[PDB]
Amino acid sequence: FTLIELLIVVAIIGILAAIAIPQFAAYRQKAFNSAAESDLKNTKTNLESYYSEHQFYPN
Amino acid sequence: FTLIELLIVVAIIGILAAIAIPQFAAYRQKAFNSAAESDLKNTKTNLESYYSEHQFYPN
Repeated sequence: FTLIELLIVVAIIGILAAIAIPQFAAYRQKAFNSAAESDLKNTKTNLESYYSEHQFYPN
Repeated sequence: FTLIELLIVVAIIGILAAIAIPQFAAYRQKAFNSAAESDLKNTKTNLESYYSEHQFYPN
């Protein structure tokens, strides 16, 4: 209710809004690379599964 | 009730009415800038929220 208090509130809000958030692009790239890894491993397993019914890999 | 007293009253009124009030343009500009800051932060949060339902930012 005092013009000093509101100015201090504005200053503290400006201080708090400048917090450095963590990097997110690399964080998501981690998940993307893990997805690629899992896909490759599952593809290897599926290919070796196919090599059981017949005696040759695809093509 | 004396012409001297009324003149002194006028002098004191003139003295008191000349008080330098604080600057207000900058005071309001502080709130405007804080509003801009909060809007930007909320926009960042909303964009990262959108990036959850789908896998791309708007446009």
